[PDB]
Amino acid sequence: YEYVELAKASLTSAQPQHFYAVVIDATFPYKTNQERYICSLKIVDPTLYLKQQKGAGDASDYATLVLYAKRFEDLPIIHRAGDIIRVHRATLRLYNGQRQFNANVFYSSSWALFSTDKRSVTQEINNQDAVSDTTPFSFSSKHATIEKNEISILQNLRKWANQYFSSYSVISSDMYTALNKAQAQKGDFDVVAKILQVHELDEYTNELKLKDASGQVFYTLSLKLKFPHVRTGEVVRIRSATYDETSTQKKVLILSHYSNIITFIQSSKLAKELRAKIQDDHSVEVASLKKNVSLNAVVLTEVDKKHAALPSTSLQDLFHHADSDKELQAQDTFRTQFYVTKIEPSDVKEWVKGYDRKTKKSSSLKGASGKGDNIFQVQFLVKDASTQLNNNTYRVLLYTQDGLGANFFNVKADNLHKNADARKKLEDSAELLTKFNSYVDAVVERRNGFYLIKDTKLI
Amino acid sequence: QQQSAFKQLYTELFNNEGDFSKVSSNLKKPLKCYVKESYPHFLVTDGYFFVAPYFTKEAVNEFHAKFPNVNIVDLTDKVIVINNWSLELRRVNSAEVFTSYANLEARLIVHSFKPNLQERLNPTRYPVNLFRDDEFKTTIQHFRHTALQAAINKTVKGDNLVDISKVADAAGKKGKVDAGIVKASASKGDEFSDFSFKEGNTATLKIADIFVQEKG
DNA sequence: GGGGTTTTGGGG
DNA sequence: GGGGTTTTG
DNA sequence: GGGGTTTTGGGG
Ligand SMILES: [Cl-]
Ligand code: NA
Ligand code: NA
Ligand code: NA
Ligand code: NA
Repeated sequence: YEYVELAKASLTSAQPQHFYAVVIDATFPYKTNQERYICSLKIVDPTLYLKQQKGAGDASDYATLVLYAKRFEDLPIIHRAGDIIRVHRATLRLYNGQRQFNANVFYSSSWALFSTDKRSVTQEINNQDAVSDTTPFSFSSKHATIEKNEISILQNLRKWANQYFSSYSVISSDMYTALNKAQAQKGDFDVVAKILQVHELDEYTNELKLKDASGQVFYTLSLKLKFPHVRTGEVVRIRSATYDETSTQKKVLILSHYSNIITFIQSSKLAKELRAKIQDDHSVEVASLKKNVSLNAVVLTEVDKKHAALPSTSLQDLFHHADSDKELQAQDTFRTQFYVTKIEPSDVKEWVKGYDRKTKKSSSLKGASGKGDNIFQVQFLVKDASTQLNNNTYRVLLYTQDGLGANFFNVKADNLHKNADARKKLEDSAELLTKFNSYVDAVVERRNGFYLIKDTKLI
Repeated sequence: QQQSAFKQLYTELFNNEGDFSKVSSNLKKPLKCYVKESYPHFLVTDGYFFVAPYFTKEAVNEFHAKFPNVNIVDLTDKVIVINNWSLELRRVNSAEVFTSYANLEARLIVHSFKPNLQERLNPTRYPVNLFRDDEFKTTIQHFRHTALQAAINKTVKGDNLVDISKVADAAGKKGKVDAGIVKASASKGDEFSDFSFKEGNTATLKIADIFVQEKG
């Protein structure tokens, strides 16, 4: 197999050619008819990657690859930009001024993907190591063979890919529209924003809270199965989105079956800058708190920084499998998300009880200080996406006698029968927690069959 | 101002405990909608979303009478005008009914519809399943949240709080997490169902029967 | 045998 | 090919 | 022509 560079590939020969390239953009493999699936992607390499810079404005130059197949599974799913692809038996032709490579995988063409970073997106999500630095993490057909001579090509191209992604934007300004201008577009457009929040709307859907360089905040529905690599704080490029005129309560982006959400390789200068530039926004939340009903989800809490890396666990697992699943049994501290349906006791004034550390008993302070140290003994009745349909509500405790969750309410425990200031704040907090679309992201510790909230504060 | 006639209607219905009599009167006017599909699923759009209309046996007979030269299963890409229609809520299995969400569905009951044969409609966006729209889904969730909360506040009483001694000094104490589960209501099965709205009931025709009625 | 493809009947 | 399916998340 | 396959020389 002879590999030619993008800019040098023949336009006349019309013969099948092969090549190694970097993928900077790609649509999700989509069905076109009763028998055809397509996937379009933009590719670049050392010979083709930037337009005549002078009046070009540092605009990225590229070639396009269009893979055809009879089955979805025969096409590549690109979750991240910057990775490499190797194609065999592709035909190059000019399509409206630009070099277009076509490959019928359903016939004799094949592709293979190589991770530019240590691990492929999938391997990162699954915390797996790569077989080797010459193993395709995805490829067409049943087999793929890498010849000794290829090793150099792949290694060099990886080195190039990083220099390129760290030196340029790769996804130039002309390759996407500013969210604050999205309503002016005729049809679909591309986006490049930061994922400020990933809300689990339901069993199979995620709702991303995106914010780009323009500052505008938009929401969009991202299926869990399709895009499992979405992570709050990361910067992604959305390929093909449309402005939803029907959404009145909040700015929404509609995605199509061919739309794609792509992240960037660790070296991406663009991603790096955006991760630092774009800063979390809570305007929508704050504003929504003035409305009796908010069609926007508001995460009321935040866990201690030392847990921001801890994976979440659904209530379903937390209360229905924690005693049967090998993994869940080995842990005592978990992170989860839910919405409070009811708070106990009903009387907010009883949230703080007197505690006798010797008799291990609490008591009402309606009779005053004669009950010992003051502590919070609140019992939350929660529910989440994983248990949305069942006839259950699950108890999550906030018993601060040992210090766990002591600063949850940002209100030091105190006789709520006397301290009006403390009582009012908690009462208000109670209305928020039980208000529709209010969710809690907290870290809990299992103890004698119960879960206690810890390292979690209201914001 | 909602530009999607379907989104507004269906939303108000949900926001009004499925009571079609409480929905704005200025919204019960004839519905001129483009037919996206006619078989195996009959789906119409309002220029933004698509919904599945449910035709009463009366509706089809009437149609077939006033329009003998017209097959309903062949109305794709054609436009129709629903003059007499109603809306009602129904409990369904969303895992099977794609035109629903969270085991709930708002149905468009069609009584009388005229096929404006050969009327080209204005170019619109790509119609999406109303029951897959963010806001609407959120509206439906609000509906269930309200119903669930009311149910739990009526079912859970007595401040049965876990005795603090259980979580304090739990060195030699082991327990089963399922000890934290609580019944949200008096529901018979395992799926929450304590809703107040009275599930609408109306005989409707399967899209397959109308196919046989026009081509055995 | 049968696709895609063009070899348009015939290799290994 | 900057796109439009579905044993319809 | 050349895959994967088995048809192992020959269809459309
Ligand atoms: Cl335990
Ligand atoms: Na042949
Ligand atoms: Na042939
Ligand atoms: Na053969
Ligand atoms: Na052959």
